[PDB]
Amino acid sequence: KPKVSLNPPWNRIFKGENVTLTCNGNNFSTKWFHNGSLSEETNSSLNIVNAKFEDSGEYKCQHQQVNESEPVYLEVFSDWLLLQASAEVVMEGQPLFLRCHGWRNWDVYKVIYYKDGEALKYWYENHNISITNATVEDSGTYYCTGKVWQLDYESEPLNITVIKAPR
Ligand SMILES: *[C@@H]1O[C@H](CO)[C@@H](O[C@@H]2O[C@H](CO)[C@@H](O[C@@H]3O[C@H](CO)[C@@H](O)[C@H](O)[C@@H]3O)[C@H](O)[C@H]2NC(C)=O)[C@H](O)[C@H]1NC(C)=O
Ligand SMILES: *[C@@H]1O[C@H](CO)[C@@H](O[C@@H]2O[C@H](CO)[C@@H](O[C@@H]3O[C@H](CO)[C@@H](O)[C@H](O)[C@@H]3O)[C@H](O)[C@H]2NC(C)=O)[C@H](O)[C@H]1NC(C)=O
Ligand SMILES: *[C@@H]1O[C@H](CO)[C@@H](O)[C@H](O)[C@H]1NC(C)=O
Repeated sequence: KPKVSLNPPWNRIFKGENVTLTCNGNNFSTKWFHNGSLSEETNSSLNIVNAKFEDSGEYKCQHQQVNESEPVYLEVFSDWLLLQASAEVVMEGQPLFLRCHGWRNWDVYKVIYYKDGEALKYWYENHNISITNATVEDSGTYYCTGKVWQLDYESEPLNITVIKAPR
């Protein structure tokens, strides 16, 4: 029962960005499955360079633990704004991180986050928001808006569900 982790953390990235996938920490060869297809990659870390839409999908890893890991889903976008989340499924009590990310890392200003239409009441800083103690109420669909260069943009919406800690 290994686990795929990403670095950076975001599973929603921009076309052309990089993301590294690592199979669990007890592993000191690895088997990777992209959309259920055995990869040619055998190291404990899978590197996705200059992300393609094709790289989107389900990724599972396999170590000498005779049991594949839970899947992880990657999605590549091309837009001016992209709402990134630490997780699309957060356990109650854990933190939830959101980031209104701009294409090419352009600076984003006047960042506003929305949850089910309503603009977030929580207090937050520019383009990086931290929700420390996730609650069932933090479930909802989110998206953000911000000013890039001289115009105002809006990211695609994302759905975030908060489940209970137990099993
Ligand atoms: C793995 O499976 C996923 C299905 O969840 C595949 O993702 C889909 O891939 C396409 C690109 O092939 C994504 O982009 C679309 O492509 C067209 C043509 O290039 C583009 O013009 C559209 O604007 C659109 O972006 C599509 O969004 C994507 N779906 C998701 C949910 O990410 C993926 O390609 C599969 N990879 C392999 C190697 O099988
Ligand atoms: C992200 O979450 C939202 C809401 O949680 C999803 O949109 C909602 O989708 C449901 C169906 O899954 C819509 O309800 C349906 O309405 C039709 C017509 O009245 C009815 O016949 C069906 O029985 C069902 O009740 C609902 O209106 C819609 N809400 C909104 C605000 O659009 C959305 O699909 C999710 N996105 C993804 C990618 O999962
Ligand atoms: C991704 O990594 C490669 C080197 O492995 C680098 O040349 C490229 O600039 C990186 N892409 C981004 C968007 O940083």
